[PDB]
Amino acid sequence: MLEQPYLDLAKKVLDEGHFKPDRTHTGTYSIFGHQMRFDLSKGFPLLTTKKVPFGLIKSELLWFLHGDTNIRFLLQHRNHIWDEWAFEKWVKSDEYHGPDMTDFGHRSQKDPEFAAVYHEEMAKFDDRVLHDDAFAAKYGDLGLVYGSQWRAWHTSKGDTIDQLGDVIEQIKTHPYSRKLIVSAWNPEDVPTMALPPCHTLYQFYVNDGKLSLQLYQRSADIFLGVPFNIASYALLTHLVAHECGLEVGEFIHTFGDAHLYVNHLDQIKEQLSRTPRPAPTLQLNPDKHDIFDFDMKDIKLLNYDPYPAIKAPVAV
Amino acid sequence: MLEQPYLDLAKKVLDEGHFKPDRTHTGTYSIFGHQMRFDLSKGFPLLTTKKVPFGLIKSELLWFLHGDTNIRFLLQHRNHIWDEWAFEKWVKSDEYHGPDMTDFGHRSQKDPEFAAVYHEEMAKFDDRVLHDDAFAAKYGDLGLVYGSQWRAWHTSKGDTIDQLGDVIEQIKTHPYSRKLIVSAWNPEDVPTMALPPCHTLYQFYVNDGKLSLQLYQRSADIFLGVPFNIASYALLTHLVAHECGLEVGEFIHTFGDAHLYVNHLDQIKEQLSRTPRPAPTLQLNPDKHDIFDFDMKDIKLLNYDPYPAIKAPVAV
Repeated sequence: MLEQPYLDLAKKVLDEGHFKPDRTHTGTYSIFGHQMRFDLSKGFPLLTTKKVPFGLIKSELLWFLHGDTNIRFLLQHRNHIWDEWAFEKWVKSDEYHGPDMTDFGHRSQKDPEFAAVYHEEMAKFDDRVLHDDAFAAKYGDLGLVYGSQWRAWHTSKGDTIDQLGDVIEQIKTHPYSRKLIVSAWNPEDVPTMALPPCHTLYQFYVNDGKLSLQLYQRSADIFLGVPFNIASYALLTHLVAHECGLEVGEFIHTFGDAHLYVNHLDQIKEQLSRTPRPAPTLQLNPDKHDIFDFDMKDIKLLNYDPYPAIKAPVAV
Repeated sequence: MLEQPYLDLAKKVLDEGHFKPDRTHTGTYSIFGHQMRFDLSKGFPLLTTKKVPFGLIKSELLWFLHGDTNIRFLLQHRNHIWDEWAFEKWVKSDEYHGPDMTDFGHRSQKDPEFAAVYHEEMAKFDDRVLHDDAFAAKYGDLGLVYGSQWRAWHTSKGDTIDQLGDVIEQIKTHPYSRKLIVSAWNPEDVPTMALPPCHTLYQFYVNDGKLSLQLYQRSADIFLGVPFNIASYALLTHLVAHECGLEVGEFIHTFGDAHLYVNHLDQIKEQLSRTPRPAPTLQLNPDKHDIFDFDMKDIKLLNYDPYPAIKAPVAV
């Protein structure tokens, strides 16, 4: 089955993982250096042994493809994955006067009535960005995040580079280039970013009228993140192949520090009892090829029939 | 045996390689996405089934560690690996008046008396850089090459970043960082560089008082380059571990487009008939730890006993 490499990664970390100190409290078992590939001709690698919400990844990747960096687009899609990063910077403003918060989430793990009030403040935040323009502009924009990295790399000479746009054109004119890379890792920016890119850089490859892509990930949460991570870069592949009137091939996922938090052990043991079901199939609007001008309904997932979702504390 | 992964890579490319068009004339058999690791506690991975000149890699890596980008240091060490890159730019000067050359090497493959005269011009070049200061300065400096990438990344704000210096300090203060990366791939610079870095970026990892490093290589010549590539990043590991008073672990070598030119088939078939010998051992000056102020004699290779070198046309 298509998703086995994931199940194999989970097993592997559970046996060969060494205990490691995490910037959290919740320890991890980790490994370093690992590679797993997914023959995309055999189906779309969306975990079947666990329910993973495509809509969220579908919207986030369009957020990326649009060169977008503002939370409004995601909130305008019920995607709250990036809410904490932007919110954070907001509760660190003079405009902010309400109840204090010091590194929440973690501080919401030992959940008191506080977390609920925090829920009202996120509510109050999101809505602000959602209906007021100027607000959305100062706290809604995250800036140096994947959307700007991929398509708005900032030069020293003041301009802005469209890595992804250039490489897609490159694939089209010189499909046999070993220089088809787009990095999200900017040295000048990495030292002061709350979250330096987990997905450091990727490479395309045209084998036989077939596109393939390898992703190099510096850190990874086996349980929580990888399931999303796989679908995201397998989808990118599909979109680039689409625009490039090219067939699809293989998706290689390379890792630096792949880890599984201790507080996810029972959760991953269980998801491992399940046997995989046949994997879903993707569809992209045939009458549309500009993956940048792409919209939500142009991407359709078929036959996704997964086992229930596993509830686990979000990495701590 | 320690070097088997290499022999396995060679076999693999020879069976699973697909024919591909190369920016040359000499076609290649390639593969995409591959990982091989070398337990450095088991010996230094310098190919034994083929004689590979350590001195050259030893000097080149110090050239890198010194933040150096001038050919003089290498010529001052009989290292002529970077000679064509700098020479090239020289025969494209108004100061240059001698015999014409249009993409030599290749143009020297169909070798006429010309190649010999070309030999006299390289001679004439090298010596210029070797004894005259101002010359060395305009054509001897290559600029955007590994030495400046690793330790002199140029910001938009006009300054310069020492990636390697910062990460070594980082390893020392926070050895469990998943952010221990040094990239050599600068988007702003990649589109006009004759040779964008083949070694795109690397990551360190402290497991158990043990340093490990993974290298992500976008393109690779199985026969010619990888043998050098392995020793270089296995040595870096040893040097960083050294300064960091840390033990050594594993060296992972990840590849994007690993290929073997057609004109190396008989050469690699043959090197494959040989069985590996016990691998050599490294030694670094104990009474010295500043891997940046390191000198040639501070690195000693022991018990290197290889089979003869295999003569093969340099990638075309």
